[PDB]
Amino acid sequence: AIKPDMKIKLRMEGNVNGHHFVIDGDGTGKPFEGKQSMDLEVKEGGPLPFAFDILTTAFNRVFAKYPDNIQDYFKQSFPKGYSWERSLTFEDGGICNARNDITMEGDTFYNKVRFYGTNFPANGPVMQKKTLKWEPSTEKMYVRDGVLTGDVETALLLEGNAHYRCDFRTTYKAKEKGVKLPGAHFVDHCIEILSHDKDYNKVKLYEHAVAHSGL
Repeated sequence: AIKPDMKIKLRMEGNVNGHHFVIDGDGTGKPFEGKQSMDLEVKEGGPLPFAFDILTTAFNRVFAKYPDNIQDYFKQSFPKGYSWERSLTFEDGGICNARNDITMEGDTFYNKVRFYGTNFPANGPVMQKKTLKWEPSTEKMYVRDGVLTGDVETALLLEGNAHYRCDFRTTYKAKEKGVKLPGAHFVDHCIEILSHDKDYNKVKLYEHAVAHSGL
């Protein structure tokens, strides 16, 4: 079902601290090499009054290099697809909930993304636009009551030699019953903004992800 080169189409709608926005994405990636890139454009609500970096992990673990010895739940979920739901808990009380329903039509993944954030302090680094990047991290995958779960403890680098910590928890669910759960494993990942315009209305994003067993 999955080709070595796949296209990505995306629409995100969301609200952070009351601020509504809509963002469209178009990109390409290489599922078996674990790489993807995309161009994002804010369509409504720009310029966004918060750090673009909080959104970027919401803009598909199909794009991850899986070795033969770990079951690849994401590639096995196609063609019908899968969905994920994520919580982002930041160290100052900011909270985000995000979801994506992912389908495949021909050579293109379609993404229906929703992103809601609240309780960010007005003086904090998200609403003041002080973030620089996400540090690379490792997602711990495991099964909790029959659902594939991924946990990450990571941080945003800020201006001023300071990190802003965030805990992620994602649950992942294939649309087809019967897709077998994997055993526990790790996914190393790195996400980067490659280019942007003045107020992050147009962003080029890249992500690289590799699954492994810790050795």
